[PDB]
Amino acid sequence: IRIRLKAFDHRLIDQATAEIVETAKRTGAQVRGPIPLPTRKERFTVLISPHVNKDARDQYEIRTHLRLVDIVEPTEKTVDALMRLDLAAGVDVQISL
Amino acid sequence: NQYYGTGRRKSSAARVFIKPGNGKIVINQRSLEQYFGRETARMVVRQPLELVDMVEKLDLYITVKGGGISGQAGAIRHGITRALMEYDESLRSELRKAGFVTRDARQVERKKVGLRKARRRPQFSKR
Amino acid sequence: LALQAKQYGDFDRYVLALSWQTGFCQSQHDRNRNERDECRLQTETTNKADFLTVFGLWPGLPKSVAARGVDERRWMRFGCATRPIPNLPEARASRMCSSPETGLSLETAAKLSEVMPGAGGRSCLERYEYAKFGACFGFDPDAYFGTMVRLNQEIKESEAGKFLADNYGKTVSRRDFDAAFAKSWGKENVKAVKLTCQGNPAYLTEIQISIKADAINAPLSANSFLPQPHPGNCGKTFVIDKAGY
Amino acid sequence: AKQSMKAREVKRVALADKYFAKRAELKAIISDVNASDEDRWNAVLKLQTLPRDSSPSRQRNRCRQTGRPHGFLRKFGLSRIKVREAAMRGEIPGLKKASW
Amino acid sequence: ARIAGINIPDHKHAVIALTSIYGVGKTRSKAILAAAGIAEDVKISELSEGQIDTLRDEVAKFVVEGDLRREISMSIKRLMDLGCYRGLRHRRGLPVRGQRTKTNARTRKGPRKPIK
Amino acid sequence: PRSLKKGPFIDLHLLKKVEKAVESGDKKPLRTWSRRSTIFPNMIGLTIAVHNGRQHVPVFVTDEMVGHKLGEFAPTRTYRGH
RNA sequence: AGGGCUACACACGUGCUACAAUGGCGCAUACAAAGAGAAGCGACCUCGCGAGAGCAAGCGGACCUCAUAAAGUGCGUCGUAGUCCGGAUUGGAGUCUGCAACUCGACUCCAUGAAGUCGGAAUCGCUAGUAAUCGUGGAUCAGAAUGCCACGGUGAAUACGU
Ligand SMILES: [Ca+2]
Ligand SMILES: [Mg+2]
Ligand SMILES: [Mg+2]
Ligand SMILES: [Mg+2]
Ligand SMILES: [Mg+2]
Ligand SMILES: [Mg+2]
Ligand SMILES: [Mg+2]
Ligand SMILES: [Mg+2]
Ligand SMILES: [Mg+2]
Ligand SMILES: [Mg+2]
Ligand SMILES: [Mg+2]
Ligand SMILES: [Mg+2]
Ligand SMILES: [Mg+2]
Ligand SMILES: [Mg+2]
Ligand SMILES: [Mg+2]
Repeated sequence: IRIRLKAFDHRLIDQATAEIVETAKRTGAQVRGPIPLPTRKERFTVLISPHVNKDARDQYEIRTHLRLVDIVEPTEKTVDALMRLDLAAGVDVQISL
Repeated sequence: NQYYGTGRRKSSAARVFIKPGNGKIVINQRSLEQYFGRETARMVVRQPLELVDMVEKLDLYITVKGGGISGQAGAIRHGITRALMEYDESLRSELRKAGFVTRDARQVERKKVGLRKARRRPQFSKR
Repeated sequence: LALQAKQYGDFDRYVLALSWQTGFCQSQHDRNRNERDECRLQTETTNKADFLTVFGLWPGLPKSVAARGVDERRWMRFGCATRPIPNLPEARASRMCSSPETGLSLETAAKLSEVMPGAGGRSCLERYEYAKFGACFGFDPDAYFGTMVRLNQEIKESEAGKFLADNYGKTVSRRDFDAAFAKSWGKENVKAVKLTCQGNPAYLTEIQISIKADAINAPLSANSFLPQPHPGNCGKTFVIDKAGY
Repeated sequence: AKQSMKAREVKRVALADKYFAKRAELKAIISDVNASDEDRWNAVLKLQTLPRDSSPSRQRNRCRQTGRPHGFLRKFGLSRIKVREAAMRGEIPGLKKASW
Repeated sequence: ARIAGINIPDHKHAVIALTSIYGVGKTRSKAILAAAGIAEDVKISELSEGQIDTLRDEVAKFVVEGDLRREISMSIKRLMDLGCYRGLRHRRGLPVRGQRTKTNARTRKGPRKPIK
Repeated sequence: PRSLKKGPFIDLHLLKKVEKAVESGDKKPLRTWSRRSTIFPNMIGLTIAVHNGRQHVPVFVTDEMVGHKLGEFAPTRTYRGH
């Protein structure tokens, strides 16, 4: 089983990882290493004056962070627990068999 | 017992392995004279060897990914000068005096708002 | 059981699909899409009609869903996974045997594996198909898959089925398919047919027949067809592909 | 934006996604080379009949706060102005000033 | 080196030379010198009367020179006599295909007419 | 121009009211805002006064006017010179 | 609903493409970065000279798709011509988006082949991976960049001095 973790904060994500790679160890299973992935950086430019003045801008950004964790030898026990976990708000997870 | 460097210039990265031998070179499963058309490139790649006359006393092996020609060519030179002063912690001082040991750093400047390029700014004629 | 519609049931027509297995297998080669173990076999037969298989059966686009800004093209392409509604879990064609098991009685699930060759094992075309169109509506799996087979055999038996059996390996024409088909059902319900050909020269790969919604359970007849103005890309002639390459 | 102008966008959305299928299939025959000249010719007359405001190309993305027709951003559904205003409060998760 | 009742350069590669014919561009030039299986790099001066004729033949397949010039002129007369928007653009001597005139448009209008 | 496969475009309203012109022979001019519509052969012989923005202007249709679009005969700007 | 903001004796500003041989054309062949995609990015196959069309894998993506970088390089040709330079203008024939491209779209093929031979007085940018020059992406967006915002390739000149 693979779970991909994704979020806007980096401290926040490096929690959920540690949380999951604690349970996986708990409910007897081998977890194949939290491996980080390229972080997408959507960028935006906007006129900051409400009229005229083209050369006056802000440059905004959203950094998305991706993490991947595997499940080597999925115990029957684990599959329920790693499914049943209330996980920090503002974090998307995608467990997929 | 093969000696290794990484080497970077602009956007290039060059991982290199040297071994004692008669003076062969491979870049990305290819020969020097093939991979690099431009003459400059060649000069640059071998000038660390040409310095410490091991031009034909060691046999080199390389791969490069990223950058253009003068980038890769440059990145390789740095790669060698790293390995070549690791096989021999001795040579450093000589290598260094030629200014091969430093990693260039010069990158392309970003484009900025209000400008046509990094620093070129649109005309306005007082004419 | 009878095939009836629970949640959602407001559509004009089922649309039965049929893969000319030889012609289907052929494309796979031409395009170089991987050798699936279904075609890897492709052993010959005595009757040259058992190549006419069921690829699927597909309910119409139910008015309710259509009223939320959904059109046939999307409907077909996603089915129950369509948004905003119905929006059920996604039936991947790339990871087939990951979709839920259907619950199929081996009475049907043998009958099916005679007319849907790559069903079960490491193929699960059954599973995927149920997700894509069955699930949403709330059908009886043993009935639904059942109702397919019923209709498949009916067509092999008809004048239509015979024509392919006859002109196997040979080039043909729509006209002589048109006759063939009509002689069973009528010169009223020809347009309900739509063909699909591939390659050069054209060889038939797929056949689709657009059956009225009320008449799905009760056997076929001159009043069990809904003609639609799309005849398909096949053109004036086409090969009835023989097995091989 | 004038209340009226905000409104038209609702009239226009509603129709667009009610006749959505009718248009699609009624278009589908038009572009079918291999179809009845009788059919397709009918269609051309039939599409032009059902109402203009029911076309998706007829609508205009307006900030869903102030109604502005210009300087829209899809990611937020807001004008450049309201995007900035909200950005600075921290009402847009993640978003923040950038340098490189 | 007389084709379509005009003199063709005889020191030019056939490809280039044949273009002097009004109504043949470069695509046609290539075709001609293959439909009439004549090489491209061959200069016109080093040919046979025979070669020049089979060539003369190919060119007759098209509508060219005089003929063409007439066709065009009919088409434009046709428009102006119809009086369509496109017609008047041709009369008043203005960009016929939607181009701006507030500025530029000097190829139709010709060089500048000052004020006063 | 419009793809060839999609056929020639005419607004229906106007298409209809040049059956009654051609069947039930009249001899009046017709009002129309249908500058889109291309001129069909049926339209040969009938004056039809197409809108230019403020006024309708008569276009006595002919053989030569076939395929073109009405509005291609109702100029919409006034210019004498400077 | 239709038209107008796209009007054109003219004046000014900001750009693009040129005027050629450090170049045009044909064949052959190297080396990037950054970014976008959900009912969206759309391969492979078939059709078409081409814009494209049909069919339909994969991908909510370090995996699939956009999407083959170009200048460069080798071999050939043109031989200093208003030219094999330039590509404006216009006729003919198409494609696609869209209820709909007459006024007023982008693109394609065939033909056409203008001004321009390096620009008076004035006047602007830039001190290093900068200027110069070459390609790539994105936002807006049904369709409609030579603009804007980003990304790499090649890569100078000269500062005595006040
Ligand atoms: Ca075969
Ligand atoms: Mg991405
Ligand atoms: Mg500016
Ligand atoms: Mg640059
Ligand atoms: Mg108000
Ligand atoms: Mg719009
Ligand atoms: Mg041309
Ligand atoms: Mg209006
Ligand atoms: Mg304006
Ligand atoms: Mg320039
Ligand atoms: Mg040229
Ligand atoms: Mg885009
Ligand atoms: Mg082709
Ligand atoms: Mg400075
Ligand atoms: Mg550029």
